[PDB]
Amino acid sequence: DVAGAVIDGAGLGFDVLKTVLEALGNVKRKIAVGIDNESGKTWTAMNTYFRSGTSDIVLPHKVAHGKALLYNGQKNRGPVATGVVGVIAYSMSDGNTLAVLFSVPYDYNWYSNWWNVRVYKGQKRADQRMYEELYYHRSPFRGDNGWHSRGLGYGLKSRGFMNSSGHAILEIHVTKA
Ligand SMILES: CCCCCC(=O)OC[C@H](COP(=O)(O)OCC[N+](C)(C)C)OC(=O)CCCCC
Ligand SMILES: CCCCCC(=O)OC[C@H](COP(=O)(O)OCC[N+](C)(C)C)OC(=O)CCCCC
Ligand SMILES: CCCCCC(=O)OC[C@H](COP(=O)(O)OCC[N+](C)(C)C)OC(=O)CCCCC
Ligand SMILES: CCCCCC(=O)OC[C@H](COP(=O)(O)OCC[N+](C)(C)C)OC(=O)CCCCC
Ligand SMILES: CCCCCC(=O)OC[C@H](COP(=O)(O)OCC[N+](C)(C)C)OC(=O)CCCCC
Ligand SMILES: C[N+](C)(C)CCOP(=O)(O)O
Ligand SMILES: C[N+](C)(C)CCOP(=O)(O)O
Repeated sequence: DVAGAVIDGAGLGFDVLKTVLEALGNVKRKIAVGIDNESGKTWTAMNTYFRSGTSDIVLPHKVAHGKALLYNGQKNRGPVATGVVGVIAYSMSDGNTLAVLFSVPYDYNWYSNWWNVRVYKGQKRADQRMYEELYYHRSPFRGDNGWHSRGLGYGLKSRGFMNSSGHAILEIHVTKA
């Protein structure tokens, strides 16, 4: 149950993500991400685009149906007042891209936690424009300590949870609609 591994999908829960979050170190802003693939498709990691922050974890490369991936990120390790903000992109085996936004800001006087999950047509690496789409234009969810669900199209739906603090957990399930 470490960042960079896959686990059985039915084992994903808050306690796994707490474990990942604590293993990372006590840095001011950090995130543990788990995504359960119950999509019927095999996922292959492309990349993570960091608008803010970094990770030392390799995205789990192959995520079969029935598996969840574990991942983490953290703020820049230097003295800069920035958070951990980015997009994960996986290529799904029927030809499209699963994109996951996380935003864990440095300053909660001006910003809040957000996430999003969307399917893009074709095979699309995460980048600044994708980040701007998911953050500004494609109706992200609040990291509000509540669950949110939405249809993705493509025969898929998502349900996920993000907490509100700078030590963030993000749990997402992708299932067949
Ligand atoms: C584009 C490089 C120039 C520096 C701006 C930048 O990267 O954002 C830095 C900072 C860090 O943002 P961060 O906490 O990492 O992420 C939350 C903000 N978003 C999600 C928009 C990036 O956010 C700000 O713009 C500070 C200005 C405060 C105006 C109220
Ligand atoms: C385009 C930059 C200025 C307006 C952007 C914006 O939507 O501000 C978000 C602000 C709230 O930003 P938020 O992260 O909730 O709070 C900033 C933190 N405070 C409230 C302490 C300033 O408005 C709302 O209350 C509802 C918006 C939610 C969906 C668009
Ligand atoms: C009513 C369903 C919207 C989501 C499911 C879907 O059919 O997604 C297809 C596509 C997946 O996104 P993408 O691959 O980026 O294609 C839409 C953008 N264009 C038309 C430029 C290629 O999104 C759309 O065409 C409309 C939603 C995008 C507007 C926010
Ligand atoms: C008087 C300039 C105020 C700048 C607004 C700000 O605080 O940051 C918003 C933006 C948020 O970054 P991002 O979410 O990446 O969106 C960048 C591109 N836009 C704004 C078009 C979506 O960061 C910037 O690129 C402005 C940097 C000006 C620094 C002198
Ligand atoms: C006076 C109301 C507008 C400014 C305050 C606000 O709405 O919170 C906006 C924003 C929080 O914006 P953002 O994270 O872009 O919006 C959250 C909603 N989403 C995630 C959908 C974009 O923080 C800022 O950059 C303030 C800059 C002051 C210039 C007057
Ligand atoms: C951009 N960087 C990651 C190389 C340096 C720090 O940038 P930021 O964290 O101040 O945006
Ligand atoms: C508030 N904002 C200017 C940073 C977001 C709007 O930018 P844009 O994505 O419409 O170019």
